[PDB]
Amino acid sequence: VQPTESIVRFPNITNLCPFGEVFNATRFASVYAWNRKRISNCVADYSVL
Amino acid sequence: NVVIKVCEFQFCNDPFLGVNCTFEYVS
Ligand SMILES: *[C@@H]1O[C@H](CO)[C@@H](O)[C@H](O)[C@H]1NC(C)=O
Ligand SMILES: *[C@@H]1O[C@H](CO)[C@@H](O)[C@H](O)[C@H]1NC(C)=O
Ligand SMILES: *[C@@H]1O[C@H](CO)[C@@H](O)[C@H](O)[C@H]1NC(C)=O
Repeated sequence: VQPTESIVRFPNITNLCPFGEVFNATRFASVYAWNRKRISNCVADYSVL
Repeated sequence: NVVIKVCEFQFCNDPFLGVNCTFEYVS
C-alpha cells in the first residue's frame, strides 16, 4: 500500500526570536555606536520583514 | 522559579544568595 499523502508535525511555533524590538525601538542610535543581537533557542525568523 | 544565566561573572571567594549575558532562562 502506497502513502496516500504526506503529514508533518513540529511543535507550536513559540520562541519567535525577537526581530520585533530591533525594528520597533524608538531610540535607533546614530551611525558610530548602535545595538547588537544574540540567539537563544527554537524557531523565530519567519518572514514578516 | 528556577532561574539561569550564562553571564561572564567575577564570583566571590564565598559566593551565595541571602537567607554580561549571551543567554538566560527560567522554569
Ligand atoms: C513595529 O510595530 C508595529 C505595530 O505597532 C508593527 O506593525 C511593525 O511590524 C513593527 N515593526 C517591526 C518589524 O518591528
Ligand atoms: C528569582 O527568580 C525569578 C525568575 O523570574 C527572578 O525574577 C528573581 O529576580 C529571582 N530572585 C532571586 C533573588 O534570585
Ligand atoms: C563582556 O563580554 C564581551 C564578549 O566579547 C567582552 O568583550 C567584554 O570585555 C565583557 N565585559 C565584561 C565586564 O565582562
